[PDB]
This record gives sequence, structure tokens and C-alpha cells, in this order.
Amino acid sequence: KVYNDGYDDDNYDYIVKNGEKWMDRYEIDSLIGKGSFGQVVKAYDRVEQEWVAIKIIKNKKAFLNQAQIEVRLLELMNKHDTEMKYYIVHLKRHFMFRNHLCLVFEMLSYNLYDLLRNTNFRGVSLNLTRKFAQQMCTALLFLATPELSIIHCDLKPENILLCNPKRSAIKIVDFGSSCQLGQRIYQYIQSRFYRSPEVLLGMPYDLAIDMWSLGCILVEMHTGEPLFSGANEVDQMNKIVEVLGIPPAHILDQAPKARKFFEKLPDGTWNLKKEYKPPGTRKLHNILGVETGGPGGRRAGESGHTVADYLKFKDLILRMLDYDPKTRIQPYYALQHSFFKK
Ligand SMILES: O=C(O)c1nc2ccc(I)cc2c2[nH]c3c(Cl)cccc3c12
Repeated sequence: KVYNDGYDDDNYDYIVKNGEKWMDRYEIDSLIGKGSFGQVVKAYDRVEQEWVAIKIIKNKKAFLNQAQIEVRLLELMNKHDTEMKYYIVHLKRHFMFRNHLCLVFEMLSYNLYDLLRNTNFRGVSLNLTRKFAQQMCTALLFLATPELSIIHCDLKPENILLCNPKRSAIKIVDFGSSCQLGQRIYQYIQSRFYRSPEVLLGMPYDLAIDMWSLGCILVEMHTGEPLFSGANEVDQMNKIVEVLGIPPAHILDQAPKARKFFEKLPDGTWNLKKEYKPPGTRKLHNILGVETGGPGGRRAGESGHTVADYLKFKDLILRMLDYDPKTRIQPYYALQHSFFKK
């Protein structure tokens, strides 16, 4: 009947009203996004004389506390990037309003999945993919600084926003599922398509999980389609194996969940448990179209898509997709890679 004295709906969300004034400061314009956490509204900040995005968290304890974690991490980050040069969304301030935690951010545009839809799921150019890659690796370098040691834990196209729909600048959003290296708590993390092998295998994890996700994202940005589109964990592992082969024995031998996906043979080697291409036969070389005109052959006869360019990109991606989190490429070295040698 009544939710939050009439201010909320039956989904724990604030009922947005165009033109409402809050706290003698914000005039709410319109709803511009929503998700599991709540809503995002465009509002005018009359004190600072600028448009802002306000993320209005659901009035529900689990969502509140998720956002409190997010606020703490954003405050830590923003504090160490006062010039806003490391591609993390800027939290301006926060407040509690009518039993909703509200996070005030800079305005941004839509996400990189919306950009892919805008390409009719045919992909962005290799040059634009490179610009996204360079910004993302720079962000991951900042998150790896020791005072931060932040693992985002949910990198996907939907959590990377354009600043402006006609430009390449991005910001990473949604630190609600994030953690710090000193303070890992979650066993179940990462959205499935972008989930690292160490997490699938129930093994220890660190900031390298975010690099795995980035490798997956960058291929998808150029092809238009997810690299590893599993329907469930077993399918996800099998799709990874089609491209990358059986994981190293030294890893599977230490993996609590190895036998969810694999079986250990009499000779000590590992094979898949019993519909899929044989291990390692779905070549990234062919998914990218390195020698055959890029994805779908559609980049044949276009500049900015040579065999040489594609071989650089393939090499970087394979380093991001190293099964071993100890040897998987780290942000500093990703930035030095020949793919970014203009
Ligand atoms: O702050 C975010 O996690 C955030 N998440 C969103 C989820 C779905 C949609 I649709 C939009 C989201 C979103 N949009 C944002 C804008 Cl426009 C500025 C600053 C942060 C965000 C943000």
C-alpha cells in the first residue's frame, strides 16, 4: 500500500518526479538510467551551477551497504586523482535523502554495450579499440597502486561509460562489488562472460582478474560479440578451453574446482570431462580475422586494419588471457606493448 511514506515504489526505488527540488540545492530533471542498485537521474546542482548525475540507491539495507562500500572506495580513489586523469568516475559528494543514499557524480553518456548496439553489433574500429584499451590499462595501473590495491571485480562493457557520445574518452563505474587486495572476502565474483579462470576454479585471486576481463572486453569491442558467452560455469570454462586449450597442469593440480570441468588421466595429464570444438582449435587468429579482413571480413579495404596491426592486437590479448595469474600481463607492461606504439 504505502512505501516510505509514499516516496517509494514496491521495488524499493524512489519515485522520481520531474522538477522536484531537493535540499534547497538540486532540481531533478529526468531519469537517465537504472539498474539493480536503484536509479540515475540528471539534476541541476544550483550551488555549483552545473549538471550532475545522482545515483539514487534503493531504500533497502543490502543495497545501501553495497553503496557505502562503493562510496568509501570512490573517496579513496578520487583523493589520489584530483586531476581526474586515470579514467575512474568522479564522486563529487553523497548524502542521505528520504531514506535513500545518493551519490552525486559528474554527468556521463551511455556504456560501451550501448556503443556496440550503435554499431549494429559489428564492432568498433581497431583504432577506437586501441584508445579504449590504453585508457583501461591506465585505470588498472592506478587501481594497482599500493594505497589502493583495488580489484574492480565486475569489469564488462556495461560498466565502462563514454564521457561524450561522439568522443573516445571513458570512465569506469560501479565499484559496489569491488574489494582491496588486503581484504578479499568474496568467493563468487565477476560477471560470467568476463570471469577469470582462477575464479571459475575456486583458486586465490588478485588484481589480475581484472586484466582477464579486459582482454575479453577488448575482443568484444572489435568483433561486436562476447568472446566467451557461457550459459553456466561449465559452458563458460568449455568456451574458454575451445580458444585457449586445457589449462596448465600445475594450476589444475592446485584448483579446488578442477573436477567440476576436468579429469586427471593415468599419465598425470588433464582432459575435459564429457558439442565443443577440440581444445585450442577455435583460434583467436580467426575470431579476429587477422589475415582475412578482420571480423566478418568487414575490415578488408579499410585503413587502420593491416595484418601487422592485427598481429600486435592478438599478441596483447593473448597476454591478457594467460591462464597463469602470475605471468598474465600487468598494466605497466600492457601500456609499453607495441600495440600502443603509434
Ligand atoms: O554509477 C554507476 O554504477 C552507474 N551505473 C549505471 C548502471 C546503469 C545505467 I543505464 C547507468 C549507470 C550509471 N550512469 C552514470 C552516469 Cl550517467 C554518471 C555517473 C555514474 C553512472 C552510472
